[PDB]
Amino acid sequence: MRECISIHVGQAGVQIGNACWELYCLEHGIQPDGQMPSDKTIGGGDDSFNTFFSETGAGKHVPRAVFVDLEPTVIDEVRTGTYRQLFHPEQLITGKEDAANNYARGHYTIGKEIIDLVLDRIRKLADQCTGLQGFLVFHSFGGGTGSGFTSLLMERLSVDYGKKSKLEFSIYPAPQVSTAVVEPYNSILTTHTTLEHSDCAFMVDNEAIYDICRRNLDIERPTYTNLNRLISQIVSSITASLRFDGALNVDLTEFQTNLVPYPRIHFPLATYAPVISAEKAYHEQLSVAEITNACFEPANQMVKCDPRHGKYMACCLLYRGDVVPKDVNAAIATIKTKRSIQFVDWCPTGFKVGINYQPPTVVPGGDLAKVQRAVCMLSNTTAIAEAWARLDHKFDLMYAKRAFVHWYVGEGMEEGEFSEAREDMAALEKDYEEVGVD
Amino acid sequence: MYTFVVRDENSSVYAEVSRLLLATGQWKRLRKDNPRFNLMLGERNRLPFGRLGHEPGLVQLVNYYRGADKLCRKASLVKLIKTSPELSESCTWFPESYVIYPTNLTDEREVFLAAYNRRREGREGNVWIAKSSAGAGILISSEASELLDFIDEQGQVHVIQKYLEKPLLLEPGHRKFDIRSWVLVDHLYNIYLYREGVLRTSSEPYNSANFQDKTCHLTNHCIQKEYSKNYGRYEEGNEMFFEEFNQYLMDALNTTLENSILLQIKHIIRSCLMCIEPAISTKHLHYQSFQLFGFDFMVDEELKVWLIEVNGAPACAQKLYAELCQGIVDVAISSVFPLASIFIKLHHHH
Amino acid sequence: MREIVHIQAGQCGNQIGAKFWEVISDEHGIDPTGSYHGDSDLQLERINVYYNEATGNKYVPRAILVDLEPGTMDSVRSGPFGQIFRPDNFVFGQSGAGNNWAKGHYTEGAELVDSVLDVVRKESESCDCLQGFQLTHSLGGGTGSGMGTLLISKIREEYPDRIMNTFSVMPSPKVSDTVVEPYNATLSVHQLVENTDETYCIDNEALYDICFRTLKLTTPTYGDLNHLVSATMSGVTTCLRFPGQLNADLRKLAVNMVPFPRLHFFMPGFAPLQQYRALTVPELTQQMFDSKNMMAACDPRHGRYLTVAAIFRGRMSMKEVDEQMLNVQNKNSSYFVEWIPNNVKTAVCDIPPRGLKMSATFIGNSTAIQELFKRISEQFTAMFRRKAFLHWYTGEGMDEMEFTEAESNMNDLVSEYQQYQD
Amino acid sequence: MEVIELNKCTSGQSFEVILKPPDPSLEEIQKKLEAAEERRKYQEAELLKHLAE
Ligand SMILES: Nc1nc2c(ncn2[C@@H]2O[C@H](COP(=O)(O)OP(=O)(O)OP(=O)(O)O)[C@@H](O)[C@H]2O)c(=O)[nH]1
Ligand SMILES: Nc1ncnc2c1ncn2[C@@H]1O[C@H](COP(=O)(O)OP(=O)(O)CP(=O)(O)O)[C@@H](O)[C@H]1O
Ligand SMILES: Nc1nc2c(ncn2[C@@H]2O[C@H](COP(=O)(O)OP(=O)(O)O)[C@@H](O)[C@H]2O)c(=O)[nH]1
Ligand SMILES: CNC(=O)c1ccc(S(N)(=O)=O)cc1
Ligand SMILES: [Ca+2]
Ligand SMILES: [Ca+2]
Ligand SMILES: [Ca+2]
Ligand SMILES: [Mg+2]
Ligand SMILES: [Mg+2]
Ligand SMILES: [Mg+2]
Repeated sequence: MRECISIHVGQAGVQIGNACWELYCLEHGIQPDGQMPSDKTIGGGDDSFNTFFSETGAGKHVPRAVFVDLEPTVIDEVRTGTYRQLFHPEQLITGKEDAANNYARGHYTIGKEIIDLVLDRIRKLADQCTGLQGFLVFHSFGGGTGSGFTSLLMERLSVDYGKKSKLEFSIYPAPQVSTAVVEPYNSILTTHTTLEHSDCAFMVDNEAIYDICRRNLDIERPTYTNLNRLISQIVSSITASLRFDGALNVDLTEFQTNLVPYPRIHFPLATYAPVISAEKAYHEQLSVAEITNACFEPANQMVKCDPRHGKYMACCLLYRGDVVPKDVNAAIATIKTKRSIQFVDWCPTGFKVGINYQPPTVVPGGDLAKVQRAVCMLSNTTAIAEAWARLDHKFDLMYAKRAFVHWYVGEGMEEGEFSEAREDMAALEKDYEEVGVD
Repeated sequence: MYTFVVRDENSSVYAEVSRLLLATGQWKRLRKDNPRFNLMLGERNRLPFGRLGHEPGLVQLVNYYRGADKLCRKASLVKLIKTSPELSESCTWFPESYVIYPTNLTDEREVFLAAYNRRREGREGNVWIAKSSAGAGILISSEASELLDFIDEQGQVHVIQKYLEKPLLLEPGHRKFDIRSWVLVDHLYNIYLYREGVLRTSSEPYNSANFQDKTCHLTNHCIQKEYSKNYGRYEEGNEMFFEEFNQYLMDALNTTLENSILLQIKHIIRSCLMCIEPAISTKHLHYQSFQLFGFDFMVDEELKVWLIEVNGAPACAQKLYAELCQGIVDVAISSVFPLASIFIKLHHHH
Repeated sequence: MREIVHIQAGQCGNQIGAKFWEVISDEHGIDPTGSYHGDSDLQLERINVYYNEATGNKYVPRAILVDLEPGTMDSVRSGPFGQIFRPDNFVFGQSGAGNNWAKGHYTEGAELVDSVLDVVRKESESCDCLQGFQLTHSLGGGTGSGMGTLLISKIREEYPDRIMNTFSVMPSPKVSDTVVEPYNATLSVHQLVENTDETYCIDNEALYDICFRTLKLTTPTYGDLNHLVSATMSGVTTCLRFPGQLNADLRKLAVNMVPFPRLHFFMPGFAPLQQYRALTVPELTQQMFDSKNMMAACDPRHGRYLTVAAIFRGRMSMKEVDEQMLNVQNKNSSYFVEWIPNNVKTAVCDIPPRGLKMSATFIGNSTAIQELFKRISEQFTAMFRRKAFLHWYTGEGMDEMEFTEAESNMNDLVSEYQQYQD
Repeated sequence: MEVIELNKCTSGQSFEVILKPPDPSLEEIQKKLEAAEERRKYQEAELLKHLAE
């Protein structure tokens, strides 16, 4: 058994982190007070759920998590929330004033005087790990804390944990739920300083989650709660292999081996289904060929793009529910005959399939309806570069006039770090095109 | 009040749609970099599709199907036909063709010589033609050594196909010609054929014993008006339309344009588009696409139709700009942004 | 707990700032004595931003009243909510400023600025975390203009990394106490350009034309004009006073509204202004953007919007709010600069103002504001070319050199707004 | 269409299906930070000096 530490940075990372761990407890049968009746080993044991949970003599199962926000309002919700009993105060760190949506303010100004504290709190969890695997870092691109402080935290973790893996769950900026004009600046600034330090990044575009909530769940104006309840469902499927018995993606090292042949292109596209509104009296339960078929519609991609006009470098299928390998292959065959799945000539054309029998657990009272089978596909498509081209484009529009640059220069950052970051994205778009286009 | 942008200043077809859009008083034109638009008349090469369909509360429409280059590029169309089972290497309406990379750069050199050596041995007509997309650069010849020696002198991808030695000649004159059909595809993937075609005819008597003089062999509107000495003699602008051409077919061959030719054209367009539909369809996409295509056909003395090439950014005949453009606005643009048929629907299975 | 320190200086400043505290104190359930009698917990959620909590559950505003003559402030202490302010926070002299910037900035004001700051330090030293300061004042007078800017220049010296937000009232010859108001305004403008982060431009001429035409009021008064300022000030602070995620504090607001340091002068506006009719969300927007609901007396169609911050208040379809906002941008995008994506943000507030089903407030960083500094600079030069009325100032220690400099510091401010409108 | 690496347990099973064969040290980070801190101090000084004038 090997442990995994989850780190949540900024508002988005903390609230989303609050939604995942809520889901994790409903899946593993862990109550809000941290008690797990099904766990017969009291105060210890190297079971699969022990990768995300440590055990105390009193029988409490404690998440291996660390929340970090530069302002206490968002984290205080967790200290007095429903799952307040799971964590202890050490795991929750809060400053007194935030970064004001300013990467420079989250990385340099406020970051310098709290980094040694976050690391010290993380060092405390690593000590409880007999064989620590790596880190899962949740955060946002547009937030000043989720972007400025995270890129700094990553730089240090690579120093204090050189041999450990680091995976990202990033929130892509979407204007329909964003209140910040400079979020392009932050996204491009953080992706530049974090690239060499992240082994695998799952980008979730709020614009994508937003329309799935309005289209599949009939929410006319979704709230962050509606968005986080869904993002946790996806995250739950992507991390389930670490928390459950199995053989596919049993530790973080396999996420790179199974999804990142080229290091810089470490942004797998995600796809999940089915998403059914709980308000519907009853729905025709979809088969394996129907849920698998959905994984190639743009409507349930965590980022809106067109894989048909790209090339795949790897592909995983994570099933949960009443699924047998016989029906999985049957679906895949009929999908190849109808779909456009172009692989790079230097990578095999195949799919790694994993099946967990327990169906996806739904938050009682939430928006999602209980389904009998579901799948989450991870695809390293060059099509995801479209998201960069968009973001990089907006970056060009504002920086060409130097708008808002003074807020960053004022925090001590150098104006050259903008172009140095932009030139990096230009090279990232080039590598994406060298792999996918002819 | 709808809004649209323009990014292809050289586009003559859509320069009229924009003029008509403004004539309705319900369409506002924006600068070519204002992302808040309803309709984009985008640029030919390197149109940024990835940036379309991300403006909250705005339905966006673009006039180019992402992936259509698979059908409108010379070398692309060939590989698409031989590889696509919907067409197969045994397709009967597409001339036998091969993809040949210049020897300074897969490639089908040897497979071309095999079919070539088989013809030269069988006494059959063995005259081929070479061409490329980087041309206005074409060479017709019956010697495989000349064709291969001409492609190597270039630096782009070329294609060699069987030159139709027995083309249908119009009288009087004894002259070659081709047919241009304009096909429009809307967002629902309905395939409308413009009832009005044009026959860009040659004003020179077809001469099969001298491929060196390419004035009686190539029927491009720019070649006949430059290197032809009988331009405009028989018909105006070397453009015969489906009315005059339909009468001649009845006076000479005792058959109609609909039966002899138009049926085959309506089948070639169906099979070409239905093939790539799964690859370019914008059914469940964040944006919507529609593109005007310009098909070029050849007719032999047996009244059999062959496919030459497809044009993803074609130009229309002078006498058919008003009628067609208005049709584009009715079924392709206004069909999505309604305001306050000159096409022939080709029903198919989606 | 992010606290804000309020300051109001001069006759216009204190009258305006007075009604402001009257307006919001009612929206937060605070009676004239400082006690709470509301019915919703949102009234206290962000209450400590503007109110200090004293003994017995009393809420004492974090305000400092400053003037050089007791005339106006005495009216405040005898006003409706006069008994609610901190008795010590009243700092005043007796000489008065005589509508003279020099007296407020160099002579009379200098003799009282050390004492005003000592109270600022007292309030800040109790703030768990201080965001910044907000000042109310006019620019055509002597105290609020001359001394007000003198305070900011010094407050920024002791708090260099705190947000300085102000509500400046621009003078208009249609509503002018004196002919020297152009002088006083031009002088303060250069100080606001330098040492402030956010300035809500409030032209009395606009307030006047609004009261005369849109409100059909025959003869307007300063009191009538102050209801507009009160209403305007109530909305622009809603982001800071109630639970919200957009523009929750001053620095975040500054970051999303000021792409360039010297262009931080906003054009505010709200709506609404046959009174018992329910106003639809479409109407709120149609008016909210119309120039007749803006207190800048500038035709935005003569300029371009750099950024916009709309705040909607009251139980309403937040889905219908998004749809309508996205309609104004898509039908008038020619007036928004295209090199700043999504430069329009929308926030919803559940607590409406008073007695209105729903309301909307406009915050615009528009280049058409240059039309405002054009009038001021025109009226300035009309007199400075003949040295008229300069003796009131040269007699206070100033030189024509300092005037020529301020005159040019603003002409440069106009050129700056002009190069971005193209 | 080949199925390889088949593993089965109580909680599920996984397999593979083939269709067709084929940093800055802790010192430099402190300097980057102290360098930006120095650029804030220098700017705050120029501001004050401007106010002292
Ligand atoms: N999906 C999702 N996105 C969120 C959530 N919270 C914030 N965001 C997104 O995060 C972006 C801004 O980042 P924040 O996390 O709010 O900012 P921050 O990390 O607290 O950093 P500061 O600037 O210091 O406040 C916005 O574009 C939001 O759309 C959330 O709970 N769920
Ligand atoms: N295999 C073949 N047999 C007979 N003629 C042929 C031929 N291939 C090409 N042609 C001639 O060449 C012309 C088409 O050339 P092609 O379409 O390759 O160049 P192009 O694309 O620049 C002209 P367009 O304006 O139609 O796009 C036709 O007029 C036809 O007569
Ligand atoms: N809107 C408004 N403007 C005012 C008010 N009082 C004064 N003014 C304007 O402010 C300018 C004079 O400033 P003044 O208040 O005398 O400054 P002071 O010397 O600091 O008190 C004139 O242009 C007036 O029009 C008021 O109550 N409301
Ligand atoms: C000259 N007699 C005054 O009492 C007087 C006249 C004018 C001023 S002013 N407006 O401040 O320049 C002050 C005082
Ligand atoms: Ca145990
Ligand atoms: Ca590393
Ligand atoms: Ca004195
Ligand atoms: Mg935040
Ligand atoms: Mg061509
Ligand atoms: Mg006065």
